[PDB]
Amino acid sequence: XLLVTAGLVLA
Amino acid sequence: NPKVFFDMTVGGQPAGRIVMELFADVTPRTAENFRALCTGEKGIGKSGKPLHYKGSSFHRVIPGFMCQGGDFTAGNGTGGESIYGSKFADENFVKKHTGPGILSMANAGPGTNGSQFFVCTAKTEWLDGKHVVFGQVVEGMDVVKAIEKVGSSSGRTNKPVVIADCGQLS
Repeated sequence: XLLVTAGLVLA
Repeated sequence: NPKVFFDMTVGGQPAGRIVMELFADVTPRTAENFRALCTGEKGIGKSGKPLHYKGSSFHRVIPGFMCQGGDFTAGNGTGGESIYGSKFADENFVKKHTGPGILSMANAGPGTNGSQFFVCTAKTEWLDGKHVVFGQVVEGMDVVKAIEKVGSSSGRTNKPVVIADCGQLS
């Protein structure tokens, strides 16, 4: 999807 | 409220100055962390590298969404380090993702704030309550547009986007 993460990029 | 800046290069070419106002009057802890990482005030972190955004890159850019950076530790999106000696709590979620230039904290779930941040290139309402908004681009949003232009759907840039210089403006 459209997330903003730090390590595991999700959908 | 303090104002900090990034002088950017895109593909080695100077692209301009991004000027950001930090909401210290709303998010004092989060603002101070960002502000300090702009000046380099605190020196060397536990990672052995300067607590300083200078020289770091935007490693994840999705056009129409946001530009992500803040990894001055590993320089690959896995690193980053706050000034508090560890990851810090979500201070509050008073400020919402209301449009372009919104400056917010990237994380790895609740209470995992480090140094990684993102600048929105549109409204990102779905991130409300999950990511601490702590600033707003007030000058040089056109520079962010130049960064957005080299992004992709995967988030991979096609030119290196670098913070050539950075610091505090007021």
